Amino acid sequence: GPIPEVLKNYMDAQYYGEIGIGTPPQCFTVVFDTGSSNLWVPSIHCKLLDIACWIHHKYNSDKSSTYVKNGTSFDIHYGSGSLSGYLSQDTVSVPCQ
Amino acid sequence: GVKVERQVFGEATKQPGITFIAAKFDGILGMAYPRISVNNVLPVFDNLMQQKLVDQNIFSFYLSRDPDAQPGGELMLGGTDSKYYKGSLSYLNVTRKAYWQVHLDQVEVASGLTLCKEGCEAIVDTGTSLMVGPVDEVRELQKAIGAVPLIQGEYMIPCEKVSTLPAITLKLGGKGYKLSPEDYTLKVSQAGKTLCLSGFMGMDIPPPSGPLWILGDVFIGRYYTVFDRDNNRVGFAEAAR
Ligand SMILES: CC(C)[C@@H]1NC(=O)C[C@H](O)[C@H](Cc2ccccc2)NC(=O)OCCCCCCCCCCCNC1=O
Ligand SMILES: *[C@@H]1O[C@H](CO)[C@@H](O[C@@H]2O[C@H](CO)[C@@H](O)[C@H](O)[C@H]2NC(C)=O)[C@H](O)[C@H]1NC(C)=O
Ligand SMILES: *[C@@H]1O[C@H](CO)[C@@H](O)[C@H](O)[C@H]1NC(C)=O
Repeated sequence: GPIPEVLKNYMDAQYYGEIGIGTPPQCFTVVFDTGSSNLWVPSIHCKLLDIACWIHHKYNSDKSSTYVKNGTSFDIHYGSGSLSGYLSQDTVSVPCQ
Repeated sequence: GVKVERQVFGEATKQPGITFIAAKFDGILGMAYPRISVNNVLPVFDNLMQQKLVDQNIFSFYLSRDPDAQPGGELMLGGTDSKYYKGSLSYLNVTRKAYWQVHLDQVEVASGLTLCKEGCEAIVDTGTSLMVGPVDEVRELQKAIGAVPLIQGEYMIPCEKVSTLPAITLKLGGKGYKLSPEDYTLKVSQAGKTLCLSGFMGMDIPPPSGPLWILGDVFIGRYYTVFDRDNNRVGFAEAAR
């Protein structure tokens, strides 16, 4: 049937829920964003310059049996903010558990 | 739950500037059309559809507008959730299948100012907190309600003034969608102080995508929203209030 994904609300400004990436699933909080079409999360391979990465959850491909490498570089520009990295493939769980 | 297999996604290694530093969330899961996917990566919901993991290819948002409420919201994949709306859904067709883009007939401040007077294009965007409109029209709007500029197209309103502001109504598919001052203003806190933010931000989106108004969390909070990929339409019902 339909799958409920409960969301948190921070200050009526950020709404986000938990998903899983990998086998077993590594949990991340994401904005389910109807104004964009890509999924991304921080990498364990993030640059030391990336302060945001220091205090968010990081995906480790080595710990996932379903990971399939891609490696193609990406850059995404939103109205508020930008990021870059590389692509990967894995199973995404909603909710995380 | 659901397991979407073979999903392509970004492993972020650089995030310049400050926008992701203090964000509560780790990442973004985009749910618009494939047309605006960077690197043409097949989106999560598109993969979910291809893998037939739901029977109806629709998804729906409830967003609570009391910041301390539990639950904060719900995304329903493959259905709508009657717990969170009253009455029937009213639908509009998607115009441009890229964003969730629809025709906006007009925006009217109750005291008389009309924006988007002959109709315009808008998108329905869960990933922005505020309503967004053209800089010049939003400036007129903010003057009508007595808000004053803060920074980067945002405006604030004295909190003691909020309860006597005029309602603002967006006309979509020929129906009026009223926002009370309480709906279109947001409490913000920093360092033990409270202020009231105007829920409309001024921002000019250039052609070819723009100009565009954005129905953000301010709107979706009052009007439970259904995104329908089978019929390429958006549905609104009054949220639980
Ligand atoms: C298609 C994408 C490459 C990108 N989408 C967005 O910028 C809108 C999206 O809803 C983001 C989500 C977000 C949430 C939290 C942190 C960061 C990002 N909301 C976001 O950036 O919200 C700020 C105000 C909304 C304006 C968005 C459209 C303006 C065009 C930008 C250039 C082209 N890019 C875009 O349109
Ligand atoms: C990175 O992933 C993309 C998809 O996001 C791969 O390209 C797809 O590959 C399959 C099979 O080769 C094709 O049927 C699709 O049409 C491709 N789609 C697109 C949009 O390119 C790409 O090959 C992957 N790259 C690497 C190096 O693994
Ligand atoms: C909306 O879209 C459907 C399917 O494309 C179409 O049959 C219908 O005529 C459209 N409705 C309006 C009001 O244009």
